[PDB]
Amino acid sequence: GDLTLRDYQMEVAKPALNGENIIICLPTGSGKTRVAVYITKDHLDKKRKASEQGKVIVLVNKVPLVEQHLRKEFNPFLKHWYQVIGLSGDSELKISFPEVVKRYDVIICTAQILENSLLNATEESVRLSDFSLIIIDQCHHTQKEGVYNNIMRRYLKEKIKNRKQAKELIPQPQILGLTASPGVGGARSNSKAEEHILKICANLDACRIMTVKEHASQLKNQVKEPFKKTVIADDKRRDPFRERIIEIMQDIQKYCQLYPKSEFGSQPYEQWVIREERRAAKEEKRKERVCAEHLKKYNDALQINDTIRMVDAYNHLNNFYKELKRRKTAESDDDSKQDETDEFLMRLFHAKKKQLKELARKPEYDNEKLMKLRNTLMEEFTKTEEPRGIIFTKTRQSALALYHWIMDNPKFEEVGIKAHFLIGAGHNSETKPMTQNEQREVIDKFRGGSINLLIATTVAEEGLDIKECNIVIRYGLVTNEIAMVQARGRARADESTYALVASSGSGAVEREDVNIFRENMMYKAIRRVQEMPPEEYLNKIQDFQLQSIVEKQMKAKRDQRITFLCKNCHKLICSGEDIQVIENMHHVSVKKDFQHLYHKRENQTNVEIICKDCGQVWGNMMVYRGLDLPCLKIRNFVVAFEDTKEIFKKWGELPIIFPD
RNA sequence: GGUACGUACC
RNA sequence: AGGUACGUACC
Ligand SMILES: Nc1ncnc2c1ncn2[C@@H]1O[C@H](COP(=O)(O)OP(=O)(O)O)[C@@H](O)[C@H]1O
Ligand SMILES: [Mg+2]
Ligand SMILES: [Zn+2]
Repeated sequence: GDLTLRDYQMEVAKPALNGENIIICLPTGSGKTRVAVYITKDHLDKKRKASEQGKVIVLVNKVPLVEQHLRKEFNPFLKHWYQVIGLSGDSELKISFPEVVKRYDVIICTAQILENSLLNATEESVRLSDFSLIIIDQCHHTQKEGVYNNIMRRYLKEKIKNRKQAKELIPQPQILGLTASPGVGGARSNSKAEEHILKICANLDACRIMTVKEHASQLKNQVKEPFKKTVIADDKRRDPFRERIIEIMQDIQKYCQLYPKSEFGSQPYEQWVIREERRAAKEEKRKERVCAEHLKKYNDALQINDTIRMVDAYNHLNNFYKELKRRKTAESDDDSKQDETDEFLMRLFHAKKKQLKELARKPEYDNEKLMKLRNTLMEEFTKTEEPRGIIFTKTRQSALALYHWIMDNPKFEEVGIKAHFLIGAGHNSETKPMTQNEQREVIDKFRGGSINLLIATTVAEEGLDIKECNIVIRYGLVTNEIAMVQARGRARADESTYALVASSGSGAVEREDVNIFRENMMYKAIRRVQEMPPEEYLNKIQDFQLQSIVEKQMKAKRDQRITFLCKNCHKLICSGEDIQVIENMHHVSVKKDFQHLYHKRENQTNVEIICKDCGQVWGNMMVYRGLDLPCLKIRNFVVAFEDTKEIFKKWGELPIIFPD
């Protein structure tokens, strides 16, 4: 096309075109990135005409956004005129970042790529003075100890150094924040809402926060807000699955004599039962910790029964005991593991297994939210010829299980729905992740039409370019005000709707209302900081900027501060001398006859390392320099000090540095 | 692995 | 403040 702005876009851009630092607040679908390109071209064109050094960096918080901002926005309008490049940690150039800065005029990258070069840690580096404009996308993250705020804390530091050089001149970049909502910072009052707006203004060094006002009617025509529903389920159904699981948990509690001060299937129970597992492992109480381990899995089944279907609660238990069968049973290619407690808990499950399995095949006692979800999907997918939608849910397991729920039900396939899950790429969950490539292909199929309905976690709410939806359902999920408006922003087709499906017992309905309340406070707070006089604004911004510098000085001073027993059976296994590190992350035992203390089972290599005497997971085997080496996960051991017994979730939590 | 942010519950 | 869990992300 040709690079022009709409009247509402020009109204918010104007201060940035005159060199002033600003935050631009534009809704989803408004074209915030197109404003960034117009400002980028305008900024550079002026620097050429004035015979000056022009250089722009566009910082993003996700890797796909580097590629996305190149194709859709920056390359089409700047590639023929200026040197443009996209860069991230995933892309492996054979060029140092300092050289990339020297050769290119527009740099789009993830923020940590800039921070890594500013910090150095390991070798003529980059400074913020090298850039004349810094654009921060999703600038509401310019907060607390996030990369955006560390970059901007360096900016504010050099700003104070520049005042000293006047008295005895290092140049400062222009700064442009881009967001839909700066948010409210979890405030429950208007004062704390306004404070949070001023903090974000202070962190980005904004002369003014900027919203569409004059051309507000035009903006309302461009983006249409969806219709709001709240579909509540009172849960007056009988729940024999809950009742029978509770009887099993009560049976297990009597055996070990561990009694809670909390309801079954609740979050305090989960905290209690995990705490009780940790204590029992430290105190060499195998009976107590094994029962607590099983009790947690039954507590998972209850809360699974609350959110998804009872077959998934059953399969959660059934797979756990299938995994126990594999580890505890003696196989070939080996060198009794079953206690009284192990046999007690196993027999208990097999006794109730018949009833639970067949009770789960009766859909009349299945979750009420599932039928509220069904009825919402059915009426909305028949409404339009070529529909599309997203179901937001909390857990990864619920995303997969809802996908199976839709697949094991041909009436959804009959009505035109073709579902697929969409989850995160991290490896800190008990459910397996989708890779960054698998995420990219599902969203490409979603826009193509091959996939019709995403069942997503918070992966789907911010940043990524997802096709306009006719429906977005928040299935029990209520997070913050920013995520709310972002979810509601995905619903921007003709006749689009936004629906909270939830139970009245969960309290998610009430938390949605507080986020609605907070969203209203945010617009009132933005209005007040804009109407604030310059003398009042500048004083308050300097206070926050000054105390933000002190905040990191405190956290800097905060951060400036044996044998291994098996957690289940307490057998002596390693000394502290035996452990060594590979790639400065994976810890490995190097005892000469370590092989005799563990067995191998399949589920850098998919082979578990389990205790010989009790079948407790210790970690996995790995190949490194052509040597089969045992990797020990710290979670599975009671570390014994000789001066006290403790358990750690990470190797970094130990006060011990290990060799190469 | 390391770190950050969000939510709920202590 | 810190802790537990879920979730997401970046290097
Ligand atoms: N001034 C403009 N003229 C023509 N097209 C525009 C203009 N501004 C934005 N667009 C188009 O609208 C789309 C903006 O959508 P999106 O990127 O979802 O906005 P946001 O990132 O603000 O949610 C882009 O694909 C762009 O081509
Ligand atoms: Mg955009
Ligand atoms: Zn053991």
